[PDB]
Amino acid sequence: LALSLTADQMVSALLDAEPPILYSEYDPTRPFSEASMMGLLTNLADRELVHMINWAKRVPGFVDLTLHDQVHLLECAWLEILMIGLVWRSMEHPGKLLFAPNLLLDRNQGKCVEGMVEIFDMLLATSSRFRMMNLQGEEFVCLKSIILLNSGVYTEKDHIHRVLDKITDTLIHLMAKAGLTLQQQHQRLAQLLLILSHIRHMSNKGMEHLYSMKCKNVVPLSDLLLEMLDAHRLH
Amino acid sequence: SLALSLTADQMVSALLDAEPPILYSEYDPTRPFSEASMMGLLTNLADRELVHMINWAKRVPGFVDLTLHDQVHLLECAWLEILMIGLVWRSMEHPGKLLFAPNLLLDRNQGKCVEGMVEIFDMLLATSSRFRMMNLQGEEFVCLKSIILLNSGVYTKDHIHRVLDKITDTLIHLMAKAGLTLQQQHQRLAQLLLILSHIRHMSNKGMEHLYSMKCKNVVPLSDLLLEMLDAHRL
Amino acid sequence: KILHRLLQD
Amino acid sequence: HKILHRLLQDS
Ligand SMILES: Oc1ccc(-c2nc3ccc(O)cn3c2C(F)(F)F)cc1
Ligand SMILES: Oc1ccc(-c2nc3ccc(O)cn3c2C(F)(F)F)cc1
Repeated sequence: LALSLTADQMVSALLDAEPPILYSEYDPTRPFSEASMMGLLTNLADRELVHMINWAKRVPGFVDLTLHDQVHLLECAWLEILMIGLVWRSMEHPGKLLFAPNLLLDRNQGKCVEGMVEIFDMLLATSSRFRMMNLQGEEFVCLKSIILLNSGVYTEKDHIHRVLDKITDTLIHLMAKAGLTLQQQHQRLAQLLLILSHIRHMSNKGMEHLYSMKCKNVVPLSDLLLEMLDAHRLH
Repeated sequence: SLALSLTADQMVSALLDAEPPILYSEYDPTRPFSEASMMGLLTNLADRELVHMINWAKRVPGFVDLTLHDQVHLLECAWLEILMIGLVWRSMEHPGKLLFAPNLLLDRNQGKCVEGMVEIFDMLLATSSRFRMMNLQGEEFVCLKSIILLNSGVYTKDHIHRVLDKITDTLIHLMAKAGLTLQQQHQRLAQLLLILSHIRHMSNKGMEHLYSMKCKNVVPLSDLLLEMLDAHRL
Repeated sequence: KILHRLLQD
Repeated sequence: HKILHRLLQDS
């Protein structure tokens, strides 16, 4: 299946498999706290995780994987995917992070939670980068799919890399239609995949922060989100 | 910037000549490792490797054109990534073993001498196996290591991206030389650059571990290594 | 695991 | 006062 899709069929499948944009609880009457803001982020994440599971299975090649392999890839990349989505939604809102259509936070609001500003600035910086590169939607769904398959591939695998190569062919196909030269095609491809390194960095930082908020007992985490957090085992 | 007018071969030639030496461990007594013993060797080696890294960075095309502050920032961000990709590269022809130094060849079980080290050892061995199965060329390695240096801290700038694009062209030029098709060229390019995500991940895990040995005061760290560690704030 | 069940459904 | 400062500009 996955190995037989054209570049256009690959794009169509990924675009169709896109998860919806959920809303935050967030009563604007309620003043912000460290527990309140962390509560909004974890409540949103827990509801987003469910859709991420159904998104992943509709990503070409992912259904062909072992159930244990599926669990592994999602456990290591769930925050990466959550963050690259956050960065993508916030792309047209400079200086602001669109966690939800009704939850729009800037740098200063991130200071309500300790150690959050550093993560906010990184997320904002990545969003500016996407804006500077004029990241297309077709490219976003590819990068997000790449993260899902690549983040835990080293921690069967022949098939995974075969799909990863397929998505690469897709990204190249997209850029060629955009009118880019062979040099411009490889260049942009490199620029996009190097962003995933930063996304990885923000994830590992976000993990330690989330684990920090867990031990500080400022916010009750859902049992699913708790399992996602224990999958990394930090401190 | 003289880095932009450099040909692909002139870029490869510059990076190869810029290569830092392979240092030896402060250990030539053979004496079965304790936790403080192994951590001592790694940090001592890293403290000496860091010095040659600065020399190497200055010989990376485009890095001399950067502000001193910008140079410090890029190094403070990626020094452990640069050390690890060097470690991974040296361990390439040594399956199941990590070549920290020619006289320091460690396996997985010796990773159990230090707590939390085993998980880092397996990741490093996994990257080394990946490089070996991909048959990584030295010309490609010095490109990726240079890419890490300029990229890891760039979102924390237009000139740097111009050099990064220049190194990308160099990687493609190398693959085209090897006889790869256009499809194989951008595929392999993608394969190599996605490994940098895990190199980043291994560094982050290594930072917390090195910090953990700092707070536990297992091994005394040099002020330089202590400064590079403080640049991440854990 | 919770992730296990949801992947099964 | 940075050790990295000295190393970079001394070589
Ligand atoms: O769509 C998203 C929902 C949540 C998050 C997110 N951001 C943070 C930041 C810090 C932290 O400790 C946790 N964060 C999370 C969460 F909860 F999902 F993990 C990002 C995108
Ligand atoms: O060339 C290299 C020398 C040392 C290292 C290295 N590996 C570790 C693993 C854990 C840890 O806490 C620190 N580590 C280091 C050091 F010393 F550089 F920090 C990697 C490559």
